[PDB]
Amino acid sequence: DQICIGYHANNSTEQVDTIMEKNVTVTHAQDILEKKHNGKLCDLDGVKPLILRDCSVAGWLLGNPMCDEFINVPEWSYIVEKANPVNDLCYPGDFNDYEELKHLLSRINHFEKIQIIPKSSWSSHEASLGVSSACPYQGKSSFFRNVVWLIKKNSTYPTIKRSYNNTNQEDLLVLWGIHHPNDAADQTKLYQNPTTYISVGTSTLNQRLVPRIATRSKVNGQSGRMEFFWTILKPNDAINFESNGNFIAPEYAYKIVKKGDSTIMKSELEYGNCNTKCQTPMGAINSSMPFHNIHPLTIGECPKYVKSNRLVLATGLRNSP
Amino acid sequence: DQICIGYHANNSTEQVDTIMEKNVTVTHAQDILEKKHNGKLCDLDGVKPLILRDCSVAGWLLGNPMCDEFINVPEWSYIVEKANPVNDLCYPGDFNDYEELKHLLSRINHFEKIQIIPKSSWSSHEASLGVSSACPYQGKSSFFRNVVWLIKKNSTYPTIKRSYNNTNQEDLLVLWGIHHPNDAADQTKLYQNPTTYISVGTSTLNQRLVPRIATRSKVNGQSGRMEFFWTILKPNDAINFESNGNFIAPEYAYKIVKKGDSTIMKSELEYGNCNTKCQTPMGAINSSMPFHNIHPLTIGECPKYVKSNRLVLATGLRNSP
Amino acid sequence: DQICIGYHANNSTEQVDTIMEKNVTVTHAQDILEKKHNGKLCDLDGVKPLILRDCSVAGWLLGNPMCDEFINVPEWSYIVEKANPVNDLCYPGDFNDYEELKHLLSRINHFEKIQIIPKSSWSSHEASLGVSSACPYQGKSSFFRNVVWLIKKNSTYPTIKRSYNNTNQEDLLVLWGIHHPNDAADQTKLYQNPTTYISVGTSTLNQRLVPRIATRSKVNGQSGRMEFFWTILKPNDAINFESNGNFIAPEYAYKIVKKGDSTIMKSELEYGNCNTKCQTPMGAINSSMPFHNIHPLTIGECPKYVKSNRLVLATGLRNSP
Amino acid sequence: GLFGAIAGFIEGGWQGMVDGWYGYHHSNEQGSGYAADKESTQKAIDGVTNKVNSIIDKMNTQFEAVGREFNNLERRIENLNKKMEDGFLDVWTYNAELLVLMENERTLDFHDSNVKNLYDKVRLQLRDNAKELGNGCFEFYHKCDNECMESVRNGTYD
Amino acid sequence: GLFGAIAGFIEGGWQGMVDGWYGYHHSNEQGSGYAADKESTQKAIDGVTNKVNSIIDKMNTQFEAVGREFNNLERRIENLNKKMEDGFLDVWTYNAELLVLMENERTLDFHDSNVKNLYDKVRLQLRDNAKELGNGCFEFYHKCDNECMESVRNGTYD
Amino acid sequence: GLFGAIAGFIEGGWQGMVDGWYGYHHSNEQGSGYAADKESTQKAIDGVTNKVNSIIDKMNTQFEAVGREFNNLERRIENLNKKMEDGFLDVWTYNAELLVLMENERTLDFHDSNVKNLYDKVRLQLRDNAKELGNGCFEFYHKCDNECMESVRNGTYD
Ligand SMILES: *[C@@H]1O[C@H](CO)[C@@H](O)[C@H](O)[C@H]1NC(C)=O
Ligand SMILES: *[C@@H]1O[C@H](CO)[C@@H](O)[C@H](O)[C@H]1NC(C)=O
Ligand SMILES: *[C@@H]1O[C@H](CO)[C@@H](O)[C@H](O)[C@H]1NC(C)=O
Ligand SMILES: *[C@@H]1O[C@H](CO)[C@@H](O)[C@H](O)[C@H]1NC(C)=O
Ligand SMILES: *[C@@H]1O[C@H](CO)[C@@H](O)[C@H](O)[C@H]1NC(C)=O
Ligand SMILES: *[C@@H]1O[C@H](CO)[C@@H](O)[C@H](O)[C@H]1NC(C)=O
Repeated sequence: DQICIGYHANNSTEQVDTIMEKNVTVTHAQDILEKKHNGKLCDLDGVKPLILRDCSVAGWLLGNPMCDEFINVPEWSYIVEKANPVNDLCYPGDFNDYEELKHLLSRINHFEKIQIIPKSSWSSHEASLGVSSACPYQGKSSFFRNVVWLIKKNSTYPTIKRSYNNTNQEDLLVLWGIHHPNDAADQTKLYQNPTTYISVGTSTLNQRLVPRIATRSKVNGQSGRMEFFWTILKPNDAINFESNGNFIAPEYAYKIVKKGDSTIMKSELEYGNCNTKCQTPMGAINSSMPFHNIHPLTIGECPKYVKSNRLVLATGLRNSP
Repeated sequence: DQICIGYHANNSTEQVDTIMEKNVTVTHAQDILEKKHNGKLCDLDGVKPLILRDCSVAGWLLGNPMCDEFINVPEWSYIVEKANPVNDLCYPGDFNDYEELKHLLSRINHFEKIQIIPKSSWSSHEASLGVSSACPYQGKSSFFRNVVWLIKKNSTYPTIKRSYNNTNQEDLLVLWGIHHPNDAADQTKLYQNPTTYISVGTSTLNQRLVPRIATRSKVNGQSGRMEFFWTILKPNDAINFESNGNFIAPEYAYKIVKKGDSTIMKSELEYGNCNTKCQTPMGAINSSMPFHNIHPLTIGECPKYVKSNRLVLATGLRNSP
Repeated sequence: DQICIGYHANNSTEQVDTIMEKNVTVTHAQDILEKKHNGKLCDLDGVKPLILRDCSVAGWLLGNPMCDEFINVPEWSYIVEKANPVNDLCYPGDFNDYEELKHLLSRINHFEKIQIIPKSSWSSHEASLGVSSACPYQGKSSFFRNVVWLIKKNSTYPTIKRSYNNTNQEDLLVLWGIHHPNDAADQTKLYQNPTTYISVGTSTLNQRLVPRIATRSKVNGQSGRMEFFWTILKPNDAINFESNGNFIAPEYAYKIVKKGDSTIMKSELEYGNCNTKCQTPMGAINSSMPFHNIHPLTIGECPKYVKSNRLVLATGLRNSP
Repeated sequence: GLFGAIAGFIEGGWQGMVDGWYGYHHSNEQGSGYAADKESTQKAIDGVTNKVNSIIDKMNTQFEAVGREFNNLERRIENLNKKMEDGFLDVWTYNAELLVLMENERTLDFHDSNVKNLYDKVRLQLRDNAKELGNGCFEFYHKCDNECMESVRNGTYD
Repeated sequence: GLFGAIAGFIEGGWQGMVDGWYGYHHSNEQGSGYAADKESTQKAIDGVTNKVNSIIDKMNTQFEAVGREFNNLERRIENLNKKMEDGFLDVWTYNAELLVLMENERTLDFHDSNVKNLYDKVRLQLRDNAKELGNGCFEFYHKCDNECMESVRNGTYD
Repeated sequence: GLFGAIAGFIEGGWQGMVDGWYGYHHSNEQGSGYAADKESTQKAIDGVTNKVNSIIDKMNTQFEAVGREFNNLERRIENLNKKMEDGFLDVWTYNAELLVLMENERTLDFHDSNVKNLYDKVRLQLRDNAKELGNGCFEFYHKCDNECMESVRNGTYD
């Protein structure tokens, strides 16, 4: 008669690693690393992303005519932009403090676009001839829909003195610009006056822009340049413009309705028609794992990201052959 | 007859945590986390902090008349400034490279203020009419005590050519400024001349400032703006000013006597009349613990900061009920 | 008759540390920290470093006449520059976006210098009188060999309109500059015209430089200043210059042949005539250790750097006296 | 393993014990079979479950990467930003792989320890009443029926 | 615990032994009482003291946060600065909480180990001279007076 | 040590055993000498070698410092850059010194464990055939020649 002490074996083929030994077969184990995604861009808690496609954040905000899809956009959860969007800045130039603006966007979920200076408002200047072949719409020479390229009226450019004060409760994103012509003659043809300025002022802003005239390489069949500036106009504050030429005037300005968690993510993927609680630039994650190895940049309720190929905890014991 | 092996129990109620088990009662333990502060701002090794109260680093250095308390300050251990000090920049404007200057201050314990260009020195210009209602002292319109608002003398502003060379052994903080008026008429009234400049030069500096004239929002009943610049004047080096209007001239400049560990900390607390060896923005620390969880930003001989609520090491053994 | 269980002792004097006990003598141990270097700067995989000695990255690229050793340099593995090189910027001034350029250099192993605008090309201007006593070569007043100090020809400075388009496949580093005189008279003497400009343009660049005239401290017997600018000219793109005085024109521009891992390291050491697979600013490393404590900044196949004085693993067991 | 029981003096596990992690095998005139030891199995389940929970929870405060953009003349800070984000992700990957490696080793040794403690408990009761065979088994001196057998498993033998 | 002594085969500690961490209880015709084992207690004190010192010292090279200010148009680097400082403080909070968790477990097991080693030392001396009771106690075959009792504690019995 | 063998009940190591890490000493009428136990020595060699390799490999993903330069008016970011690089080097110095400290302790305990397991294996075979002396040695009851001696080392005694 015999009694023995012993322990569980089973048919388990699961392996775990230890410092001393690798590939130890255990009766039971727990994988804690999520390795799968769906490969799609999805809604985040039901709320659709703003997917730009070919348009850039610049192309969208300024109102590139090819970015008509985004004239009026609903609340977004997060933004998606390609590595190199074709529809950016159709008339060549620069966007001043662009990265700081993209950064402001990561803390904004909803814009509401409102008219601040109507196109019909310009009396002493021509507002409808400020177009270019660099920004074409339906075959015809057009321009950034949210700013106005102002030109001389019957060979005269009177000094502009315009003021807007933001009644709105919200904060206001005001965009404007300046045209840099390539020679002294184009200056005359567009604006009449030879040495010009644009002065912008708020309670905090104290700006004076002066056009830089120089011949340069034809980017998109164009040697002229546009330089776009922006500000955040606080409530109960006024923005004061003053210019005698080269002024790209604000028509529309954005109200910032909502401040919420958001990011601009870089992806070549299109909309997937899915919903998720965790989104990466490569696809969505649906798991209860503590870890994932999909991509560093996520949004939502996500597992922690590690660079591992495998994280498996032993729970049971050394399995016998 | 019987002999037994056994171990210590006691009345200890101290608990420690392990990976496998939580709240294990042990006969002896060692708490290594300091959880208490006194809630006061105190001296650091006997040496009092520079506590600004309502004044800002800008308000202090430029000499806002409401910051008279800080005309002459002794050696400080560290500096204390509120989140939003009321007494900053009474005449509205900007302080150029302000953050880089605050950064320089964290490595400075003592300033000695010396006159570089006397108020009595100005011959061709008026030095006593450069005041404003935005900076009031004892009911009367005053101005930043360390710079001089220079005006035309009997309707004439002659070009200024001033030089200072620093004999002092020490390094010298030189402050100056430029006035930005809001219209062409105010330019004439203050300075006579219409298009002006301020050029500043040292061995390393090569500056030319030009006033930006524009109408803007009345900040503190004022539409004009002041823009303040600074430099560090090395020993045996000269600073050369040249201006024909809009010049806010240095009267006093700071000698940097001492370079030592310091910080500018953000606190709404006032002086506590205590001494300490470790100071946080929330209060002082007095312990021999290796760790504390009070606040990240300390000065002195401090325990390491962790985000823990509890760090307790077992020393004795599992206590029996 | 007796049988015993027992274990190895030996004459080993090697000690290891544990959490509980320090200086435990073990029969066998493995040191994993490399503590030695050779104290020399060496070649990296046969490939010699660019060792500047007294010259700076600025002095080298602009062509300081004392940096003739580096008129034509072969492919380098890494660059060596002293803390404070004497031969930098012989005519005093500034190098615009200098740190960003040094940063670009860490990803470049080979430059090939090519002429873009010949000295013989200047018709309406004097090209051979633009020298200074601040930059002496063989006793005579010389100048930065890669740029041209252009002066008026028989009391006339005609507007310059020059274009270069980069046929080359490679990317091109174009250097230029602007002279800042100290008075109105020197402006006339050098350039005739009183108010001047330099405008530079590429497909991305839109620059207009204006000379800042002010009297300042004589750095290297000189009150005038040079301010040097640079750009990276893409292939199939043209750079367009336009100036009527104060222009320091490109003669030579660098082709970037090779992009490879590199660094600029700070060292007071000279060439050592050795080869290595791992280089530090203090000397070369030759070991199979996983760790070293030599210096943080290495290049090549290097062990990981730690701040330790000692890393020794026990392999054998507790050695008995 | 450190405690010498699992794949040590007890050569292999038991396919026929599905009841728990550790237990007994008995063999006598009436028959043979397996009984899980419920106490030590349940202690083992709690221990391993608390560990896994502690591991997960201590790991929920990792670095979260944020998208940040820089223009063409901000290469230095774009690079600083990159080396910082990669720097933290390497630290946390290391922390996680090492914690798993170390705790796996402690989990296997915990099971070994449990088996050895159970074996020693039985050894202390049997005393001179049984031959310690050397392989996990004890051979009784007198006949030991099912309730004699139940007695050892219970902690009531003598 | 791993070594099976503390709250294992020795069910509970002794309120009546204030003398040290581990020791003996004896019971005979002359009386009964507790004697601390000085050697193993002192070894335990050194071990635990060195550990605590090693723990403190290895932790004295943590990240120190520095106040840094940025204007309204330096949001990206203010954020970089924030995520960096928070990043290091999370790493060090993790390092400290985990080191404490792991070493607490090793300290409790060290005491268990010490008790088991002391018990085994006594077991090896008593041999067949005493009945191993199963609960930490040994019952002598012949009468064992105080100096017989002192003999076991000394390491001189036979 | 935790397992009580090395510098515990076996007072010291053996200068005369150069053959392996653990083994036997025998003494009888024919003579005396040392024989390494090849199995447990080789297991120990594998274990310690894999550990050292795991340690090295887990450490090969450390932070690499990069040279970065800043002008006189970029003091804040030069300082950020400095505290970041120093920050990671402190984390990795800590990681490396602590990993070495902890694993050294586990290596010494592994050898202790191996010695104790080998001792217990021999104890289980000898049974009542030999007096357990208390010091690592067993004293036989009947005479035990070289092939009797070879038998214990082999695992074939009885
Ligand atoms: C362990 O197993 C994995 C996959 O089963 C295999 O790729 C790996 O090479 C093995 N490792 C070792 C050290 O044998
Ligand atoms: C630059 O030169 C190349 C070669 O002549 C030419 O093909 C290209 O169109 C030119 N581009 C510009 C902007 O001049
Ligand atoms: C342990 O005790 C603490 C305070 O005594 C209590 O808050 C906590 O809930 C307990 N934890 C567990 C897991 O029981
Ligand atoms: C801006 O407009 C609001 C509403 O008219 C007014 O109350 C406020 O005083 C104005 N402020 C300025 C600076 O014009
Ligand atoms: C251990 O030995 C080293 C060098 O042999 C010595 O410097 C150190 O003081 C010793 N440490 C202790 C704690 O005794
Ligand atoms: C500055 O003044 C000192 C003292 O007069 C003099 O020695 C030095 O040469 C001067 N340097 C300049 C640049 O004026």
